[PDB]
Formats: sequence, C-alpha cells, structure tokens
Amino acid sequence: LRKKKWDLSELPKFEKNFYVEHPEVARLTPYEVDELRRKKEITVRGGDVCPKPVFAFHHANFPQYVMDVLMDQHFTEPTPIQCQGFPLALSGRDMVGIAQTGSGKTLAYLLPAIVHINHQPYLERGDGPICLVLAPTRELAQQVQQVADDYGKCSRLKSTCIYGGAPKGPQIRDLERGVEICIATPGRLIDFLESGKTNLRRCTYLVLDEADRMLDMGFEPQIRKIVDQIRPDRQTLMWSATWPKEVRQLAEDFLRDYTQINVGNLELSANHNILQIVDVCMESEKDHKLIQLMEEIMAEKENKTIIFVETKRRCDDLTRRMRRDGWPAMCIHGDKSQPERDWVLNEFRSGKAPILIATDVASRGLDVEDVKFVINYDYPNSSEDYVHRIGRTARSTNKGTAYTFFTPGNLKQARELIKVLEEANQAINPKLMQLVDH
RNA sequence: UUUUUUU
Ligand SMILES: Nc1ncnc2c1ncn2[C@@H]1O[C@H](COP(=O)(O)OP(=O)(O)O)[C@@H](O)[C@H]1O
Ligand code: BEF
Ligand SMILES: [Mg+2]
Ligand SMILES: [Mg+2]
Ligand SMILES: [Mg+2]
Ligand SMILES: [Mg+2]
Ligand SMILES: [Mg+2]
Ligand SMILES: [Mg+2]
Repeated sequence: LRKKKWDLSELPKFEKNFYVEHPEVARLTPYEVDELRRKKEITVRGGDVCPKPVFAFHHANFPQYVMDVLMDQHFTEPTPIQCQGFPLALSGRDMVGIAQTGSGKTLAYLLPAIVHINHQPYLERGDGPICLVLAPTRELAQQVQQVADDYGKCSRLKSTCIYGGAPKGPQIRDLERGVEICIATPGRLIDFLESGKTNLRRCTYLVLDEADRMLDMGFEPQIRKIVDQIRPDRQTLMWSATWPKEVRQLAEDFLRDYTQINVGNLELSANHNILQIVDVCMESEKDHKLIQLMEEIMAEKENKTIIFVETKRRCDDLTRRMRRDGWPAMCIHGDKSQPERDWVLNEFRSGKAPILIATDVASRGLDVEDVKFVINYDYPNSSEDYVHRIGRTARSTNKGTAYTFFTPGNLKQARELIKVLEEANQAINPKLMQLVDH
C-alpha cells in the first residue's frame, strides 16, 4: 500500500551547506593533508569532491554537550573514518564510508546528524524525523539508538527505536510526540508508515548502516519502499566495513553525486587486531573441538565468547547440548521472542553470561564490551560475513581472537578465506593450504 | 531449515 511519492520540491526548503573549516584545518597545506590521509590510511575515491580531514574533535564545531559526552567517554582523538567522515557528512554530500569493524562508524554518522538537525527549524507537532538511520537487526537498531541517547540527554533532541517484536504502543507514542532521530529496522517502519503513525516529509538526512547488507536481495525492496517516501534532495550516507562489487551499482540508485572514502586496504580486509586461527576438521568433530576450545577459553578471566552457527535449529541444538553438558551458554536467534533476545543480549553485555551462541543475527554492528573470542562453529555464507563476525571482537583498540572450524564441505570458500588471512599477515594453517591443493 | 527483516 506504500507508493513511491513524487515530491514537489518547489514548496519546501531546508539548510545544507553549513560546514566551516576550523582554523587549524584551514591552515593545513596540501602536503599536510596528503600526509594526514596517508598516515591514517584514508583514501578518497579519485575525482570526488571532498573537504579536508579534521584531526581533532573540536574541529567539527559540535555543540558543547556533544563534547561533554566525548570527554565522559574519554575519547581523545577521532578515528580515521571520523577524521574524514565528520567533515564530508557535515558538508552535506551524499557519501559511502568503508572502514574496518569497531572503527567508530556510528559516531561518524550520528554526530553530523545532530549538527544537521541543529541547523533545521525545530519540529512542530505532527512532524516526522529529520534523521533516519536504517539497520538490519533489532539489536543493532537498539544499540545505535542508545548511542544517540547518550549524546542528546542535555539537548532538545529526542530519538526513538522502531523495530518489530516489541509493543507498538510506546514506539507510536514516541513518534507522535515527536523525535528528530529515528533508528529503525525496515519492517516495523514500513508498518508505521502505511498506517500513518509517522512520516518522512521532514527527513533530510538518511543513514544506511551496514549498507551492503541493506542492499542485498531480501532488504533492497524494503529499503526501496522506505526511501521512495523521502524527498530526493535528501542527504544519503552509507556505511560498512565491507563493500563488495555486487552492491556498488545498486547503491547508486539511492545516491546523488556522492563521495566514497575508504580506510585501509581497498580490497576485502579484516580488522588487523584479530588473531585469526583456522582449524581444518570434519563436521563430526566440531562438537568435540568446541568443548576443548571452551575448556581453554574458560580457564582465563577474560573469557567472553560469541559462537556463530549457520541455522536457528543448530543454534538451539548446540546451545542445549552445551547446557546439558552444562556450560554457562545462552543463545540468540530469530525464532526467539524479542523479550528473550533482549534478555540474552543484556546478560551478555553486562558480564553475567560469558558465552553467546548466535546465528548471523549477531554478526553485524553489535558493540559488546570485552568480547575476547569469536568462534565460527560453522563457516559463514561469504567472506564478507566472515569479516563482520570476527569483528565482534577487537573493537576500538582492543585485541581479540577468532577461531574457525573449516571443513571439506566449506572448500569452495577456502581461496577467499586465504586471501583475507594473507591480507592481515596471518600465519596460514598448512592444513588449509594442503586441503586446497588436493 | 541459509539468515535477517511489520501480526
Ligand atoms: N574516537 C574514538 N576513540 C575511541 N573509541 C571510540 C571512538 N569513537 C567510537 N569509539 C568506540 O568504539 C567502539 C566501536 O565503535 P562503532 O561505531 O560500534 O564501530 P563500527 O561501527 O565502526 O563497527 C564503540 O564502543 C565506540 O564508543
Ligand atoms: F563495522 Be562495525 F563492526 F559495525
Ligand atoms: Mg582528552
Ligand atoms: Mg558509539
Ligand atoms: Mg550544532
Ligand atoms: Mg567433513
Ligand atoms: Mg557499526
Ligand atoms: Mg519481517
């Protein structure tokens, strides 16, 4: 029932180009700019329009309450993706930002969202959000909403999370009383738009987080329905650690004259702070191998572990076998009630439960303090998924370890895996090589 | 049963 709106732009009006270089940035010579990017491994796709990178938080002219939250976090320097992404976002250009897992992409798009909103007329009664952020999972949308909440406690900005499995009442109430920032999964937002609980008439700033996942074949049509409701002169910002060829052309259906920035290797790459370990075994030894791994992991104080499996059924079965065998393990997947999913992820965040067993519902975006191990019990569907899964550890500056159970049935992915491992200068299991050569 | 994504 949702039809592509054709906006008549001749009526409304809104503010776009408000970024002004800080004096420490204005005085940067081209040499100094190239050295900044080179040192931070920032690449601006050749021929694109792009401001200079900043190298300090005060360069972005965030409001003071934002800075106070940054100082409460004791964040001392913006990450590479923030150094180049803050100014580009704040300048108003459509963009694609590609940077390794745990590199701070969330703030890279949330804080310019706040400045953006601050240069707009205030919301009136009945107005929809100015900034819309779209994410592939309910937990990820809730996490991003809590970030936006920490940086808006001392301002007039309100945000809300719009996602399924949760009661509609409080979400509808948030929407009708008015929020500047809306974080959403696609289904529940489509539902609310069709029934008129919210609308996208004031939406001028649109973020696709985990953008390559949102453009895959199951999400693309939902993304298209939502984005057909947004004025075509909106600013569009796509973010991910992975940007495979197959999505690139498609992304341009939702972008105008955009700029792409990459941090790190232009090819597919994991975060280099993860120790990557690959075990070649048969399917049938996976159970035994896991137990031995866990017995090692659980002999140390810092033991927080995510275990990834391919299906909801194996998620349940492995979890039950671990807990009957007796381990302190809990699971999260798409057939759990949303109350159970929230309870399990909160227990895992807070250190009450050291072992999470998950499907790919937990593979993207989740930022959980002190995850020290990631275990691919089942190899994932793609190299990209591999990179995101193991990026659940070694966030920000921390280190972490990834163990992968690789079987002859995974053989057609071995090559691509080897390429990720070599790109991260890892010691390659000779058994993996020898499996490929035969 | 890939996995997610409004009852
Ligand atoms: N400038 C910074 N300095 C230190 N830590 C930061 C900075 N920006 C963000 N972080 C922290 O890094 C962690 C991962 O950031 P996040 O946006 O989730 O990464 P990504 O989206 O790039 O995977 C978060 O806990 C976040 O608070
Ligand atoms: F890329 Be981060 F892990 F969302
Ligand atoms: Mg400081
Ligand atoms: Mg954050
Ligand atoms: Mg401002
Ligand atoms: Mg086998
Ligand atoms: Mg993220
Ligand atoms: Mg759905």
